[PDB]
Amino acid sequence: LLQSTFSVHYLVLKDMCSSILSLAQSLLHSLDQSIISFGSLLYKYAFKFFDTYCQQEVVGALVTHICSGNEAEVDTALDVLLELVVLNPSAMMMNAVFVKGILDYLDNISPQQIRKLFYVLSTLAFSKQNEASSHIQDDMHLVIRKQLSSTVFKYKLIGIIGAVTMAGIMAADEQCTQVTSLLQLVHSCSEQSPQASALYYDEFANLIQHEKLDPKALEWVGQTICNDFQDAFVVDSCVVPEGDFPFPVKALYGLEEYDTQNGIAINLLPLLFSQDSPLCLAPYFRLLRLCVERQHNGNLEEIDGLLDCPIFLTDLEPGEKLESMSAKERSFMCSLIFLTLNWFREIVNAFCQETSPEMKGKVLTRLKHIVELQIILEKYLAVTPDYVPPLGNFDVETLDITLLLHNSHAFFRELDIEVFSILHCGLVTKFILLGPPELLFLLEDLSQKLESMLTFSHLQQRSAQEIVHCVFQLLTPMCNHLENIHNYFQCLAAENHKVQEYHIMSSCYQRLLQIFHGLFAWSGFSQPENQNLLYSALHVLSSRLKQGEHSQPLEELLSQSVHYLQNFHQSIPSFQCALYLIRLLMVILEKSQNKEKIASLARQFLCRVWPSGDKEKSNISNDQLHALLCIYLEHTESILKAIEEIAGVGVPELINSPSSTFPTLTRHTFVVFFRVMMAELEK
Amino acid sequence: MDQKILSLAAEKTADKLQEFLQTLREGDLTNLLQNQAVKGKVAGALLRAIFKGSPCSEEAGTLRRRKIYTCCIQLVESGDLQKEIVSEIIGLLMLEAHHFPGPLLVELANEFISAVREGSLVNGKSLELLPIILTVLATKKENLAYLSGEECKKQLINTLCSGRWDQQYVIQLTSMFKDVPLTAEEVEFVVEKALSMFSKMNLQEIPPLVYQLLVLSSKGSRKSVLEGIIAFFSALDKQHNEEQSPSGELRHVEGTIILHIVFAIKLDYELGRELVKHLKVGQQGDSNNNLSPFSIALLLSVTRIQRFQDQVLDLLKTSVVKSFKDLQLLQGSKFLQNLVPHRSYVSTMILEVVKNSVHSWDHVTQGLVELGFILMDSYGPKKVLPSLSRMPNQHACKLGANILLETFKIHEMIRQEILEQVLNRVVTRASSPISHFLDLLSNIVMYAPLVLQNCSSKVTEAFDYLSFLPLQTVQR
DNA sequence: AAAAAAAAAAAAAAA
DNA sequence: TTTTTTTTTTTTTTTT
Repeated sequence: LLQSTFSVHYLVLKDMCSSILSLAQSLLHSLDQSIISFGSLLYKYAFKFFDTYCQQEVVGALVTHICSGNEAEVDTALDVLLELVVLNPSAMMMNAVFVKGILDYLDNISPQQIRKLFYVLSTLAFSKQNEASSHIQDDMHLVIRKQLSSTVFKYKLIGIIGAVTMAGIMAADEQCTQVTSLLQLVHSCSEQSPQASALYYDEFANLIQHEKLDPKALEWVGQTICNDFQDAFVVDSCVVPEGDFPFPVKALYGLEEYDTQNGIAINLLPLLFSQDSPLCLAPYFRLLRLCVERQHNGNLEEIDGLLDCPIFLTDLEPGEKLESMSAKERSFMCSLIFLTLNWFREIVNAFCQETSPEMKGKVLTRLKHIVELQIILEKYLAVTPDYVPPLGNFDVETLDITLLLHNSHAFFRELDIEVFSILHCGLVTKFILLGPPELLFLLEDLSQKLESMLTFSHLQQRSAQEIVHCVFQLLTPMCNHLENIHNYFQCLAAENHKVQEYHIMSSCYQRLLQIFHGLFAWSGFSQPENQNLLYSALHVLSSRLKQGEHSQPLEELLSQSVHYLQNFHQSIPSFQCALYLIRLLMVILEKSQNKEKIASLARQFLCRVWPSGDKEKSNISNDQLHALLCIYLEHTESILKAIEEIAGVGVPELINSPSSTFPTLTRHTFVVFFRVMMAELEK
Repeated sequence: MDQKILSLAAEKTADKLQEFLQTLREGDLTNLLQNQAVKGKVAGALLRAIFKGSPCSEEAGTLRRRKIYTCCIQLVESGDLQKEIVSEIIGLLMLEAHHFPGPLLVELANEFISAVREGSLVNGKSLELLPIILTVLATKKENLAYLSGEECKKQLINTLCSGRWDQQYVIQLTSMFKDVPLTAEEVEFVVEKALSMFSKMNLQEIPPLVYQLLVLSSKGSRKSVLEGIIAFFSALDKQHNEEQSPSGELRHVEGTIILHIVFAIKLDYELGRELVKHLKVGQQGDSNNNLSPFSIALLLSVTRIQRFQDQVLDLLKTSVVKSFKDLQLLQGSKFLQNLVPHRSYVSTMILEVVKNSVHSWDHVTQGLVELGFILMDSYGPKKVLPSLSRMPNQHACKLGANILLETFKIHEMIRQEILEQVLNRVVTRASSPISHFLDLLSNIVMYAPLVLQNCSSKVTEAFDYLSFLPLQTVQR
């Protein structure tokens, strides 16, 4: 409406510019982001349609928003400024002095906005049609140079981010001398804090992976990066190095198809003992990975030795005999296992996209190494809970700074999306005859990624649309096989009636259904562009029974898909996974008489046994039962008659067992059953 | 000669570079001179090599560091280099200047002060090193004696601000002080020396100095900067009035100091409260000499900041009625005429603002129009449908019409904003007395119907409302 | 004996 | 300037 309003009637509106800008400013001070979006559009169109005085008033208004500001208003103003430098940089150049003046007021601004701010300022700066007013280059260089040259890490991060952002925008031979001199300055100021050099490596890596830019500085730097890495950590494979260590130092976790009496091995324990440079291992490998992917176009022919090289570590046997010692050596072990896990995660991030099958076997051995180190590290955290090895992700967690659930997503290096190319492979079973925890790990990651995105540094620079677009390939026709193999496992597990296998596979099932629920509850399907993707997606869910019925109507595909999906309700081991199945069926059946299937399936889950393990009945906790009975009582056609069914079976609890002819009915469950009963009676 | 320094710097530190440093003892000046003659990247390479070859735990290398500091500090100004080597030198010195004791940084800062007193800083790009050094004195917790290093920072700042500054390095000396963590007293010293330096400069190098003062104000001292710029430009306005007994220089300078104070009030809503508190007339009754044609143009421009609009217009309204009360009191009595020497009144100052605004001050004139109609709307008759309710209200309401009639004549764009608002008060009110608006509309028309045939349709749209008016309003 | 769930009271924000 | 409603926190009671 606002687009049509301005684009048609911008001669009626012209003479009343200032009142519009007095309006727009009030619709940026509010909460309720649809209002803020409206205000943003008013500033965009006031800039776009009006004459050269009102453009200047618009830019002045946005600069006042940024500088004076509070968080969301600052973000919105920086978003509008990015649109205004993209749209018409000629009329934005005449208002360069306002935007240059933002640099005197950078204490209010937080570093997620500082990346955007230097993006705006550099995008204004590096147009060759206004080299004569290069004053903003000088002022940007000054504020970079004053930040970079400071002991305080809170300023040094500003300097690093602004510096590499200037560098990245000025990379589309004198210009290359400028970029290399700037980057050498950043390197020199970073070298002497470790986490500062880490943030340099991290942010430079993000700059590579997001913007590919003219690869002249990249091939310039990468010939130094490979050499610096191969003398910084790469040692000849000698078993025991120098130094006095109260720990047997070996070359552990080598893949052993590699010859042992060879070259490349990676030094960890003499590095971290010398600290008390090893903390930058993973981001520096990420940078190396990205520059060689830019050079050899995905080929890592000189870095395949990094995949299988042993690691110079102590004996990482579970030290239960090494108790009564929680001294600094305990933190040494915990930090060591943490650093090698981050290293390993960077390896599996590195070699996941490669298609060579023996290399895929190497990657899978790396994944099983990861899960063994994770269970060892959680054992070491069960030794001492207080000894945090604090190494957050550098974008957001470090400025917050400057048990297993927090460090699972905040501390470790973040897996990439292409790491889920691994689960093309099919499971193998150790008990019945890619292991079950090696699938649990990937699915436990993917569920967290989907809930974070649809309801996390490298992820969120991808749009939600491309995320669900790549999920459509990299989940559904790949995870359907894992679902069917899981169904086949649980059929044999039902026929037979060790425990850790089934216990892991239950959580694997739960995560598969949770991913399915998070996928099919995507609100972007409500918008009229994405239903063709549904005409893909449930079509594949339709294709698991029979093919040949191509170009079908929508509700036919829905009926075929739910008819495929229903049958899993016999193989469901637990309660929460059942809840996820029925909620998935709910949210896919809302696209279309339907209530009969949901009511029957809820009744099937209510009359199912759900056996009497103590933690198993603990997974039939109150809120999950509450949600399930809300679904059942709402989705029955005869609500009061269903209440007579439940109260008719609500009386024989006391007469049989002090446990009913209708299970999930104890004395304890009747609080939940009663509350949902009279609650739905009220509704 | 440099290649052996690079080859010793390649593998390890402080084991061969120090030993080569005790071979060649002198002649690093001409080395770096021929180095900038050939290539500046090689000079940065040698600077990194020397700085890693000369640690600050040992005391032999610190003297080489000091000598190369003085060498680069002199060559960054005196030596006409290319810009990139200048940036690399200043970046390298600013980076490596952390690792020191107290007195070496203290004598570096003393060299800076002694240079900026007398020594011809050929450009003055070395000054960027100066705040970094003082910042390290903020964090140097190694004890000195003469004191704490922060007290040495206080004394060096006091020695810098108390001593003479050169005319060409007052913008750069203020821009430097933006990055030193200062307390209230240091920033008051800096603004006091800088405000002292206004009379000895080009007028066109006063707006950017005001800009650096306004961004540097935000730390402690807002009242001092506002009082200083209002006082200095009020004095200049008065001297220009006596010389009439530069103007496109003085008006285009005040027409850019005024925007700086307005923008700094937008980004900072306490600079505006300091301006309103510092200029308010109604302290108890007495009219202050802080109001002038400059300081009133600044109030009228701050009325387009929407938070200050009612507050500043009400301030100028009470500041006009007080002036007329004072003038009536003096004119009625000779005893007061003997004592009090003849003061300019707010009426004459406002009518000077309207004359001044002709050039480029369009920012002012939309606030002149609002003051005009606030004076007329608030002080027009009602008692016919006495001296105190009548004569300082008759005189304000006729100041209003004078503001709007003189503003109408010269500002060719707020015709149809006066003329459709005069008419809109004549037509629609018609119950309350509106003789003053018919007087003003008669003046506006009679003055130039030649300038009203370019804004005429605002008249012929009030012809359609002529039926519903009372008869005397139609005749009038 | 400890942990989890649910309710009630207090604070804060919007009309 | 005043009142209501929602959200968060804390306590108490029940269960494992």
